[PDB]
Amino acid sequence: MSGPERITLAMTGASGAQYGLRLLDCLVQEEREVHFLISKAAQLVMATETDVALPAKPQAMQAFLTEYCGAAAGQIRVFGQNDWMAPPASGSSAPNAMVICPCSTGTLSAVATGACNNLIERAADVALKERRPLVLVPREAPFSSIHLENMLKLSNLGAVILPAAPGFYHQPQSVEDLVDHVVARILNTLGIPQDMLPRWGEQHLVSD
Amino acid sequence: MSGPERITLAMTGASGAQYGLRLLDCLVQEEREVHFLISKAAQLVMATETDVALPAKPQAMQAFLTEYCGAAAGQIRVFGQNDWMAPPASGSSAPNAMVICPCSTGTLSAVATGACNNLIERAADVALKERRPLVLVPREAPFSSIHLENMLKLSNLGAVILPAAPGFYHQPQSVEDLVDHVVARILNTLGIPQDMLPRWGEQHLVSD
Amino acid sequence: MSGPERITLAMTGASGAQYGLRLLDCLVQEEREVHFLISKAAQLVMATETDVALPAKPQAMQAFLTEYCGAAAGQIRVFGQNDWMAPPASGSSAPNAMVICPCSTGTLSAVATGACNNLIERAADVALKERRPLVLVPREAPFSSIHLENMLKLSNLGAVILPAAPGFYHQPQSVEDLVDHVVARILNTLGIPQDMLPRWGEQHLVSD
Amino acid sequence: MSGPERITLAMTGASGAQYGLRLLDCLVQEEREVHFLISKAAQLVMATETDVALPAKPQAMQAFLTEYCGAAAGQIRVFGQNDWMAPPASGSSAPNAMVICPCSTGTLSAVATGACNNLIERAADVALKERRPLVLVPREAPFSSIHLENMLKLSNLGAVILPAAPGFYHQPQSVEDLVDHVVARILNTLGIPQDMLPRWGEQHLVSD
Amino acid sequence: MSGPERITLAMTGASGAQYGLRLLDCLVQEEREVHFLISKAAQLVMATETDVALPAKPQAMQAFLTEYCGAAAGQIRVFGQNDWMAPPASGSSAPNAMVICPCSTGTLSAVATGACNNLIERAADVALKERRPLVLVPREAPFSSIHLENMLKLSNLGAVILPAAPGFYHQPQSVEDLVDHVVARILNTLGIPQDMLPRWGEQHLVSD
Amino acid sequence: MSGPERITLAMTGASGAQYGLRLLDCLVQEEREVHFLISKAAQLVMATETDVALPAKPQAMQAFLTEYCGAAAGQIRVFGQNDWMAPPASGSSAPNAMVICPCSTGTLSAVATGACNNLIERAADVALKERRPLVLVPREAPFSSIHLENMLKLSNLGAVILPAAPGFYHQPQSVEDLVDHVVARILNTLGIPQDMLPRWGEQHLVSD
Amino acid sequence: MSGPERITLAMTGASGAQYGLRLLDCLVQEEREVHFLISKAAQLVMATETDVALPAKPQAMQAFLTEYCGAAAGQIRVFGQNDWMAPPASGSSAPNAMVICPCSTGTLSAVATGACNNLIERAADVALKERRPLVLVPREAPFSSIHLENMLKLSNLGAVILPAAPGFYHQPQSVEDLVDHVVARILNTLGIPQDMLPRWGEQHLVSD
Amino acid sequence: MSGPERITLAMTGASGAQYGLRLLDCLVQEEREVHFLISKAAQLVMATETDVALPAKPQAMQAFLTEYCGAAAGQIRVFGQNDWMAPPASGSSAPNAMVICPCSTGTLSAVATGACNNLIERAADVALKERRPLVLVPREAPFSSIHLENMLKLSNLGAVILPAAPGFYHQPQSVEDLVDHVVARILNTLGIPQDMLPRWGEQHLVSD
Ligand SMILES: Cc1cc2c(cc1C)N(C[C@H](O)[C@H](O)[C@H](O)COP(=O)(O)O)c1[nH]c(=O)[nH]c(=O)c1N2
Ligand SMILES: Cc1cc2c(cc1C)N(C[C@H](O)[C@H](O)[C@H](O)COP(=O)(O)O)c1[nH]c(=O)[nH]c(=O)c1N2
Ligand SMILES: Cc1cc2c(cc1C)N(C[C@H](O)[C@H](O)[C@H](O)COP(=O)(O)O)c1[nH]c(=O)[nH]c(=O)c1N2
Ligand SMILES: Cc1cc2c(cc1C)N(C[C@H](O)[C@H](O)[C@H](O)COP(=O)(O)O)c1[nH]c(=O)[nH]c(=O)c1N2
Ligand SMILES: Cc1cc2c(cc1C)N(C[C@H](O)[C@H](O)[C@H](O)COP(=O)(O)O)c1[nH]c(=O)[nH]c(=O)c1N2
Ligand SMILES: Cc1cc2c(cc1C)N(C[C@H](O)[C@H](O)[C@H](O)COP(=O)(O)O)c1[nH]c(=O)[nH]c(=O)c1N2
Ligand SMILES: Cc1cc2c(cc1C)N(C[C@H](O)[C@H](O)[C@H](O)COP(=O)(O)O)c1[nH]c(=O)[nH]c(=O)c1N2
Ligand SMILES: Cc1cc2c(cc1C)N(C[C@H](O)[C@H](O)[C@H](O)COP(=O)(O)O)c1[nH]c(=O)[nH]c(=O)c1N2
Ligand SMILES: CC(C)=CCOP(=O)(O)O
Ligand SMILES: CC(C)=CCOP(=O)(O)O
Ligand SMILES: CC(C)=CCOP(=O)(O)O
Ligand SMILES: CC(C)=CCOP(=O)(O)O
Ligand SMILES: CC(C)=CCOP(=O)(O)O
Ligand SMILES: CC(C)=CCOP(=O)(O)O
Ligand SMILES: CC(C)=CCOP(=O)(O)O
Ligand SMILES: CC(C)=CCOP(=O)(O)O
Ligand code: NA
Ligand code: NA
Ligand code: NA
Ligand code: NA
Ligand code: NA
Ligand code: NA
Ligand code: NA
Ligand code: NA
Repeated sequence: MSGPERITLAMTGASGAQYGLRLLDCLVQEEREVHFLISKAAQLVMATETDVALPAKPQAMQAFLTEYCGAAAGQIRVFGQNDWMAPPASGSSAPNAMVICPCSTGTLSAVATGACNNLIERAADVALKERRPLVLVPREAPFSSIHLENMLKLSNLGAVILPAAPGFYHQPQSVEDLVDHVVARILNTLGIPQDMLPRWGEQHLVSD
Repeated sequence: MSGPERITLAMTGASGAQYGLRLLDCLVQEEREVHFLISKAAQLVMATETDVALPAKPQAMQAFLTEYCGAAAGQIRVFGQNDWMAPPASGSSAPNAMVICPCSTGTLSAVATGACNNLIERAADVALKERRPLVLVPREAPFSSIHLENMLKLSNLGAVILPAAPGFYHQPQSVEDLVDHVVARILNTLGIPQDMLPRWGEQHLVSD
Repeated sequence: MSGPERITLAMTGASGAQYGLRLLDCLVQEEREVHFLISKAAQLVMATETDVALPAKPQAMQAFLTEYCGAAAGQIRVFGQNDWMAPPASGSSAPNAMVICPCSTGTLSAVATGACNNLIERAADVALKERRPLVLVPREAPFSSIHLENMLKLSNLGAVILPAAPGFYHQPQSVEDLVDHVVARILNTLGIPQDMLPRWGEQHLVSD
Repeated sequence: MSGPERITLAMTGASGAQYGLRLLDCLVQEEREVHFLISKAAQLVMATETDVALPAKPQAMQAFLTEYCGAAAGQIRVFGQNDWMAPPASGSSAPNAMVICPCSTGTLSAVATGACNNLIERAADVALKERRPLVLVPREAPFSSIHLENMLKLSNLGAVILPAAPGFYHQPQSVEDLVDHVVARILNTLGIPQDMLPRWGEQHLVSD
Repeated sequence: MSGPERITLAMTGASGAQYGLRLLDCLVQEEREVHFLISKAAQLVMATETDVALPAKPQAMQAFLTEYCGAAAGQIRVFGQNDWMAPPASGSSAPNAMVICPCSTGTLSAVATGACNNLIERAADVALKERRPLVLVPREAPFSSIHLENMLKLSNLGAVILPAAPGFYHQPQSVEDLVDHVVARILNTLGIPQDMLPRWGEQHLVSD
Repeated sequence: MSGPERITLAMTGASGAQYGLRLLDCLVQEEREVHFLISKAAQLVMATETDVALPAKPQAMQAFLTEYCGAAAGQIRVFGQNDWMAPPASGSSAPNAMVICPCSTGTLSAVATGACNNLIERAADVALKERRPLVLVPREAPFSSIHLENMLKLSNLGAVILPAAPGFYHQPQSVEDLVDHVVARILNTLGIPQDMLPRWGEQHLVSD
Repeated sequence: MSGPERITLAMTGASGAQYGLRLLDCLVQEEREVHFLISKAAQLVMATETDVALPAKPQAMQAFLTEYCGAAAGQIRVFGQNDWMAPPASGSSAPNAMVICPCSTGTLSAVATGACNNLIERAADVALKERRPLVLVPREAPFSSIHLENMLKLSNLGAVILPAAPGFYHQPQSVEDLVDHVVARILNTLGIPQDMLPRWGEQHLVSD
Repeated sequence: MSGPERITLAMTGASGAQYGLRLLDCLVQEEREVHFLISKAAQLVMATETDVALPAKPQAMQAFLTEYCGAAAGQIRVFGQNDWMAPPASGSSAPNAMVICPCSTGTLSAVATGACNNLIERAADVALKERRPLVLVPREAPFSSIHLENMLKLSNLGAVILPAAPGFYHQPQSVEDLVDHVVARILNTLGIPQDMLPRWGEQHLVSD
């Protein structure tokens, strides 16, 4: 297969819970193993913004997401916010790509400064020190200089700063079309197949 | 009235032509004078992404946008890309707020480095030196370190970097709802009334 | 009225005494209260460059400038260079805008580094810490890297660096026309009405 | 195959047109797809420095280079300098490696600052934000501090700064031998096979 | 003779066309060879601000300036904005001093960042890399932090940042006296004789 | 196979000769080709800290290490400290990964500043310019700010700074267990199989 | 006595619990007063890596460590993670030296940025502002640029960054010998007597 | 004569020995005194890349180069790599210009950091502190960020970074033509006459 076998998908408390759920669904349909992390604020966002009734505790959350996505048993692992026995907490784990989608400005700050106050932040710290893929999907507006300095520091170190800023150049007709544009960019960045966003200009052989 | 009487609205060639058109429409309905600038690439974006048939030359473009928006005669001024006789080209003009919506990464770069190769770039140079409002609405993903350094430099100088990253926390039901979220943020930043985005928590008096 | 009720006008020992005297005259005619400070070197410049016979001591200087400008009694206050009992020396004073016109490279340096060796330098230190308007009008050529670093530091902090560099785009016919161009820019920056410099392009509705 | 299937080859107006033509020829013989971009100044350089009579417009240029290189139909695509419908203009395109050979100091500057004034500059902006290979082949002497700061910024971000500085350690006998040394370095950097430059010390098992 | 035999004089689109014309006239009267460059915006400034009817195309412009200045045949060369065959485009040319008078903020930016979009910008790039004299005469007010950072970068590299800020310490009686003050500073910087500005204090042997 | 076919293993004069010898042994058992470099100080460390009687000259050293490791003929190449004919001295060599284990603070400094005083330092210079893997294993305590700045500069450029700081989270029972922890991290970083350090949490499917 | 009478010993959640326990034991045997702090993650590390059954709550933990170390009554104080009434929380306390052993990357980050989220982080903030000794013993590999920047910032301010990187130059025969090497370095840094690590070269009077 | 009477020419171990030999020959034919320094690695390069049989020790090397170049007795001085009695080692010597051609990345590093490990490095240290001409001719590809930072630091201090990157704009027909292009640039930088590279555009009086 193309791209990573395992993806750590962390959802944090920015608006845009739909991006993370749709990414999760695509990862599952591409038969990838997903190590799923979600912050307490992201649980509140998901309740506010969607009709998904996500259970609170990891074992029930795992059963629920497995059913919601049509995943195979064991395909989605869920790890709690202080579970240092989970693979993402150590660089001696098997390699994963990591995506924080959406990424709050507070989680952006923790990753940029190296805070390790929960398993999402430790997992990102591990991705950076092991030079494993790390994609952050910030959703905020305006971006202040504090946000921008934190994004710049991480981008300089090879993290991919992929804002939740959908493009309109395929004439979107629904909210779902805009969500899929951003999710397709994430999948493209990871090297994972996707058929929601065509390859720009692939059939264009010479200028008019 | 609250907020600026005059707004220089520049559209450049990032995806998201719908944001600039909807902003223009709101500015007109709030009875503001709009100095409208559009780049050659933005004209191509508008043709690709919308069904608006915008005429090419300033005088016809002015007549068209006046009709499209229901504007009063003279409310929308259109200035061409080398018209140094227009108000935005000089700091001795009457004060305007300026918005570049959407803002391409190339126009972001020109503004951050002080290039003055067309009237949009000179207008932003003037806003910064006169300390008049300047709002940039970048639409790009990922943001590279070059983008981020350019945004950081301008934000440090007081420009507002407002990415086209809509929020979902009022349960959007259409593309138009997401466009209106971003446009409402711009209007809020300018100090101009808007009724598309409620005031978060205004009725919340104490925690549960 | 528009703009500040009170302006601290400091003259320091750069060439261009005529700019400060003409600014003083305009401020008086707009019925503003002026807290007037002048350095010992600026007194020598004024004697060299003009026919104004400015008395040396504050009380006589106050009487003289009141007559020279046609000011109301008490409209121009004059404070000596170590008078820490004057309003500009403390941030607990009533708010003023401040202009140093002209600004020597030596006073530019003191303001940029926070030296507080006389009341002009302390007044600027107070403007910066209170976030009250501060406009510097440097007159020097060439500008060395030391000058430029000092100007950059202050501009980054929100001071307005307005060099004594008049524009020619209204066909000046006299020295006085060039002096008035710079003074009009200062008044525009302060938000004070002026009729010497028209609003560029105000009557220009569309490009040719 | 080893290395990228598609290469965006941009020629800009530095001396050394022979490097870009020889690279193009090698890429074609390795059966790679080439998206060919050339600046207006580079067309003047190619006329000055070589006997290649390159047609001006993209469709004729494509036919000419196809014949000149012995390429298969469709193997060389040519895109004009404002053709935003071409794959290199968008990060949603299929992935290419990109080489700017030769790279003028002016194109180096545009890439380092994020200017996007033509399709070569936008293509490089896209390579950087997508973290796709970008190789710059500057040809200039001396290198000023402005050149060097621009090269350093891009190298820090992962672009390969490969100056047109041939090596002599295989006893070159012709201009073509020196051109081939630089082209072999570019091919090595891309991961594409080449037999012009041997693998240094491959047969050396222990020190004398 | 003292000072450079050849001067590249570039005029760009800042206010102050009179400074460049008066400099040109002085250079001619000192029997210097002048390589004259003028931007399209500077042509518009010259029409706005002066009664000089400068022809548009280089050959007619050369004939006109030769007559206007009383120059010898061949003393003033005029080169168009993309003429890479002119001496200033290459560091292998015979050495010139270069002055950009006046210097727009946009040309200041291009020189500071190394953009090479026309022959004025390439000529300055060449002056810096060859360590040949480069004098910039910016005319703008206020100077923003973007302007100031660009001036500081170039001054640190040895360019002379000489703002169009005339001095008043010889009691100017006309616009022409102020223009001559700035032109005399430029000539002094180049090492070229001038008799418009006396040598300050040359007859002062001891303090009073 | 997974990971690099060839590894340049340089040992320098920090304490921890056992790490480099154990790494060499693992590389040999994974059937990798090893280009072995050792500094004069590292030879003294190996004599002090181990019972390995390493011969001084490259040909005898090669024979000895081949026997000590059970390597195939030609699998371990040894190159002397000024042998510029060896593959690591040139970027035109076949690609290797490089590890400096252990890495003295003096070799760390040389690599960070680009000193090229022996073949280890040149080899690292080549790895960085070719963007080939470079892993440094510093052993020092305390780390001063000079050490830390040198490590930071190289890590920013993509070198892996992997201190000889073993972990205890698998209950080590011997010196050899701690040495193997660090060697396993190096092998993991290179992408080479190892069975000394389990994959953390690989069997952990959900939180307790 | 030599060295500090009181040491704040904080253990945080890096691997290497044995270093902190052995340091505690040495401090007790040198009759020092120890203010003992341990994070919740460090309690989990100690359970994983050792057979020490450390009670959870401070009063029981104090009784246990007193017995485990053979300490005098009151010699070991234990303070909980939000006990702002403990001496380390205020710079008006009696002076202590402080050691964080081991130091997680997350606690390193908090100290470098000034976060004060628990008593360990506040205690370090106090040590830095009072210029009292602060020693950090990080255990991590690789060190990322985020780790390295945080270590560099603190080392520049006078904190001692002492990685858990034991030396082998006295022929260690057990895990305990390597642990004692690091603990001896810490004691040496504090100025406290130790007999585990000899004074290098103390008997060496002249070179061979 | 024009340009320096004495030139310190140092050859170091980059590829491009032919540039240094051809420069030496030109300097001799312009009747300049040459203080010739060559590193041990450069001697190996010269043997690899040329048929020049350069003797090893300074006195024989001096006799050989005198014959090879047709120099006058005493015109070429040769100084060994630790000869601190030679003029280049002290700033109290008579002034020379200095050229390092070719310049290895290792010698570039030493000069940028101030290492003074041999007479070439001390000579460059002296040139910089005395503000005497220093020209470095690096030959390397790619240039890494370490190379680029070292070149930038020195260029900022006034050293001329002149890469061995020949131009093709006079239609070179041989290796020797390309070598002569670079040597002519060096001679131009020093102010020494040369007739290998014409003065670009010297006969071009106006644009077509
Ligand atoms: C409905 C809703 C929507 C948002 C938020 C909150 C809620 C409840 N918050 C604030 C964010 O959740 C808060 O700063 C948390 O501290 C983030 O914690 P984590 O980073 O998820 O641990 C938030 N934060 C942010 O950076 N971007 C956003 O778009 C939003 N939007
Ligand atoms: C349909 C379409 C869509 C986009 C673009 C182009 C086109 C045709 N371009 C590229 C952009 O237009 C190009 O870099 C221009 O050079 C921008 O010029 P202006 O800044 O508008 O003068 C573009 N650029 C960018 O920064 N963000 C974007 O989202 C897009 N999207
Ligand atoms: C007639 C005349 C003209 C000038 C000056 C002096 C005199 C006597 N000085 C020098 C300046 O006065 C001197 O550096 C003082 O130290 C400035 O002191 P204050 O900053 O006014 O206290 C001066 N300084 C400067 O920065 N720009 C200028 O244009 C001039 N011109
Ligand atoms: C024959 C010839 C040779 C050269 C050039 C020109 C010409 C006509 N130019 C100048 C360069 O073309 C100019 O600055 C253009 O503006 C570059 O534009 P592009 O970057 O190609 O769009 C040039 N520029 C540069 O950076 N390095 C070089 O070696 C040369 N050599
Ligand atoms: C009459 C008039 C006066 C001015 C200008 C314009 C016109 C028409 N412009 C704007 C300037 O010409 C514009 O930014 C151009 O893009 C500059 O292009 P060049 O740098 O000359 O290629 C201008 N720009 C500037 O930096 N300083 C100035 O004083 C002025 N004044
Ligand atoms: C037994 C023994 C142990 C050590 C050392 C030496 C010896 C003899 N040295 C010092 C180091 O060898 C010295 O600074 C050399 O200059 C390093 O040279 P290389 O970098 O190997 O060429 C040393 N240096 C260092 O950075 N870390 C260390 O742990 C040690 N330990
Ligand atoms: C067994 C074991 C081993 C380790 C860890 C955990 C566990 C359970 N953690 C992760 C660390 O505990 C986590 O990031 C905590 O957030 C650290 O919190 P404190 O800094 O102690 O509050 C960890 N962290 C680190 O920086 N270095 C390390 O060596 C280890 N090793
Ligand atoms: C044939 C040949 C060719 C080259 C080299 C070597 C040899 C033998 N070396 C490596 C260089 O000589 C080495 O790093 C020395 O340490 C340089 O020492 P000096 O700076 O001359 O003392 C080398 N180094 C470099 O920076 N650029 C180059 O082009 C080459 N080419
Ligand atoms: C949870 C755990 C074993 C963390 C240690 O991981 P690593 O050695 O710091 O990569
Ligand atoms: C178009 C024009 C008059 C530009 C000059 O404006 P400003 O004095 O630079 O603010
Ligand atoms: C002259 C005086 C009372 C200075 C103190 O003012 P502030 O409190 O420092 O703003
Ligand atoms: C030409 C085009 C569709 C540009 C937009 O690309 P991207 O989403 O900015 O990578
Ligand atoms: C127009 C031209 C020949 C440019 C090349 O000049 P240079 O070698 O870059 O100084
Ligand atoms: C030993 C040698 C041929 C060094 C030159 O290598 P490279 O071209 O600098 O990568
Ligand atoms: C817990 C406490 C009294 C903290 C205040 O201490 P300090 O004055 O900030 O050193
Ligand atoms: C070899 C020698 C006398 C070096 C001292 O020179 P300088 O005084 O440091 O310029
Ligand atoms: Na923490
Ligand atoms: Na411009
Ligand atoms: Na003082
Ligand atoms: Na642009
Ligand atoms: Na350009
Ligand atoms: Na060296
Ligand atoms: Na806190
Ligand atoms: Na030395």
